[PDB]
Amino acid sequence: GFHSLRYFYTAWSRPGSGEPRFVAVGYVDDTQFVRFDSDNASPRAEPRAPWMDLVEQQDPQYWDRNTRNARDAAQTYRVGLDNVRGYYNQSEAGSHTIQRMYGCDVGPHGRLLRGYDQLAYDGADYIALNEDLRSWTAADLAAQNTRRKWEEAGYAERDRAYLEGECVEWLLKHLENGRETLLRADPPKTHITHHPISDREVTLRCWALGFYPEEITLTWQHDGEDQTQEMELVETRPDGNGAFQKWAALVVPSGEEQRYTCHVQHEGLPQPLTLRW
Amino acid sequence: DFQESADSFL
Amino acid sequence: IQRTPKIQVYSRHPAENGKSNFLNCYVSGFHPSDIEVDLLKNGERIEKVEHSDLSFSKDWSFYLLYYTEFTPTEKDEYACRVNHVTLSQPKIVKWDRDM
Repeated sequence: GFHSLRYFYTAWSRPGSGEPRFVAVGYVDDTQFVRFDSDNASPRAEPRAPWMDLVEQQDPQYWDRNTRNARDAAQTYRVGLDNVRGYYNQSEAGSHTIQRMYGCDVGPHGRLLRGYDQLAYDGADYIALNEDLRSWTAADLAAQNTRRKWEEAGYAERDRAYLEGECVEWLLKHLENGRETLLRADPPKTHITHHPISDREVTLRCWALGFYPEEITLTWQHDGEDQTQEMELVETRPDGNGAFQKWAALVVPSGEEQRYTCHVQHEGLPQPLTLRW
Repeated sequence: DFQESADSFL
Repeated sequence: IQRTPKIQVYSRHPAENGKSNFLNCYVSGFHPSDIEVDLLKNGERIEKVEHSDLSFSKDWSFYLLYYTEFTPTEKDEYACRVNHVTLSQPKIVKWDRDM
């Protein structure tokens, strides 16, 4: 069905403690497949998914080309940090960060649904390619400097040729080569656990484990009445093996456990689950 | 692929 | 525009005493990216700790998974210590096999 190829750049200065650093990662959907770290001796792009490490027979030039591209990108944003700090006339003794996220969403027909390219400076919106893939939105006065530079270099056109072309074609290649990983819909392993607080109260904790993709809905319900304001819902977290975990817990009175149900929705499930202690 | 840049673009 | 990190400590698998597991410390929602994370066994830094590659969320805030192999027991305490510019003192979060 639908899917996304997304690249994440982080560049930041380290005044006194060394040269700026540049770290880039790429994801297909919720799976990371590539990294690049400028702090290596001779930095190269590196595979981080099983289908990369073992199916570059398709394109024996992949790593040469991507190492070259990430190296050039690293140099660009190192320069960019100085340009941007000067737009704000910030002191050179403070550390500053540029981030970029760009990529493409494809639909089930294998055509572009939307392309995007967004930048942040020090954690706030700085400049973004508009949805026409033709103009830029600059978030403040300094970012208009970058926009004018980018308008003059005709850079929206290059951005967009990449997003409608290479991005789409590579997303589709990764999905085929990584089909075992990316087109799985592993449903969660679910169970409830039970932790007495006192003689009068107990915590019920509904667990979802090992699932992919990351999207999931966990709710507790009290005999029809939903408990979204009563429960503690933890942020979804990576398991470390390519999948995810989540739980929702609820304090209930002792003796009442049987009246509460946990409801789990995930696209790997044939039907939603209902758990009861 | 990573996108390729053009010298310095910022 | 800085953000303090969220911290979850947990194992990859439900903690079966005497079986090899992974201890995870997941730090998220922080900005800027420099952060110090240490896993602790019985109060002292575990040496061979690895971490995921720096990434970030829609709101630009960063996340990292730090992890190490471990075999939990009935007495071995584990924990995660986190320092960050937004934190005047480090945060320590104990590992709990029911969380």
